Amino acid sequence: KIKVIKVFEAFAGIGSQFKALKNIARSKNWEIQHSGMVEWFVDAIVSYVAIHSKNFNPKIERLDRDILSISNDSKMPISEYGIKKINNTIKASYLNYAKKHFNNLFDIKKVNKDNFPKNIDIFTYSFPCQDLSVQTRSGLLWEIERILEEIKNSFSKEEMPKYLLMENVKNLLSHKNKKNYNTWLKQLEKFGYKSKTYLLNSKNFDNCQNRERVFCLSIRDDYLEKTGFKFKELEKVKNPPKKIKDILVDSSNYKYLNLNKYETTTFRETKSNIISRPLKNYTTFNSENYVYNINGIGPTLTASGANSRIKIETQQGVRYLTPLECFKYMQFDVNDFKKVQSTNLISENKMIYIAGNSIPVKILEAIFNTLEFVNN
DNA sequence: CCACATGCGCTGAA
DNA sequence: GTTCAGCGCATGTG
Ligand SMILES: C[S@@+](CC[C@H](N)C(=O)[O-])C[C@H]1O[C@@H](n2cnc3c(N)ncnc32)[C@H](O)[C@@H]1O
Ligand code: NA
Repeated sequence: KIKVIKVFEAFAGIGSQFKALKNIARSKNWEIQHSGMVEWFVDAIVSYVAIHSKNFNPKIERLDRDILSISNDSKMPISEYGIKKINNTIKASYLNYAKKHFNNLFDIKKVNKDNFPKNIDIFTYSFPCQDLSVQTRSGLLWEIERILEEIKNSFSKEEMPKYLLMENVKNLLSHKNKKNYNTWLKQLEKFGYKSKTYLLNSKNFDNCQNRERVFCLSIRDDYLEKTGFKFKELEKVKNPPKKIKDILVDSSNYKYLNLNKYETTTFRETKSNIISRPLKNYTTFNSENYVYNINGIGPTLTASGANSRIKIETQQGVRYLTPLECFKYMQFDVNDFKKVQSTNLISENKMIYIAGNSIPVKILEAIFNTLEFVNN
């Protein structure tokens, strides 16, 4: 009766998709398997392996000779020199493990019908809004489209991914992007998929974070007919509220910010349940100038900048949300954070960067809970 | 025009 | 090349 769910995570990061599936697997009678993944960012790969591996023992290794397209900052490729610096280190063993055990193909431009796994149950992905335009698609989405085009011609219909799931930022549905987004949906139709777009806020899925994200869930149209799957109305879901205080970790050795030079005001709560107050003459950057009340929800955690530096008011003073608390804020577990910390390879700021790039795990749990698979 | 809200950001000096 | 402190406006609603 157990159903093996083969998942392929494009732009996998630390694997919020895989985590959500593992979290619900027992309740669905599923066994989750790594079909493959695509992630080039060294710190994300290391962290993914730390979080998701079982019985991996890191050791000094030569980097596999075809691991050539990777990135230390997530944006730009590492040089020949930088590859040399990873070669013959413990870090190399993480990258080798991701390749061998998780079938990480690293770079989407290197994925094609000759290495894209057949019979995928769930394919996850994303793309920046620029990719909708010429510079017709471009960039990462063009590669995803190329891959779907390629496998459409070489695979049987039944070998194509059963479900696709895109995550993206809210601005995907802006005036400038919405029509071109709709043409991507038309293209998915041409590839044989029926889709539904959801705009979901983490705060409605048992989280203390305001975070609005766009999801496009697609089902292969013959599999829709076979299963009798119907899309659920997830935008109407409103679970009980959670407050920032519910995730905070007690410590006697936090660093508190000296805000004595800055004038401030009372807290005010907005319609989004964010409770905040401004610091006057602090910076000229509006999003940096707020302190958040722990009895409401907080702002969207970003990878960098002002919203990666979330100031909260506590009895003990004003401080930033810690890297551990940021993992919790994205609905990863304390043990996931400890595994990443224990690598001794990822800085505190890099741990927040990877958390800020992820997806709140319980949103994905709710989406994946709606999927239907046949007993055959 | 206004008030208000809100952000998986970006980058150049060291 | 890295790192992060310093820095503002795009894109809305009402
Ligand atoms: C917003 S994040 C995704 C985080 C992920 N959803 C998670 O569960 O943590 C986007 C990711 O795409 C990755 N990426 C960017 N360009 C890539 C490429 N050419 N190949 C593979 N991954 C890429 C980045 O390194 C980054 O980790
Ligand atoms: Na080396």
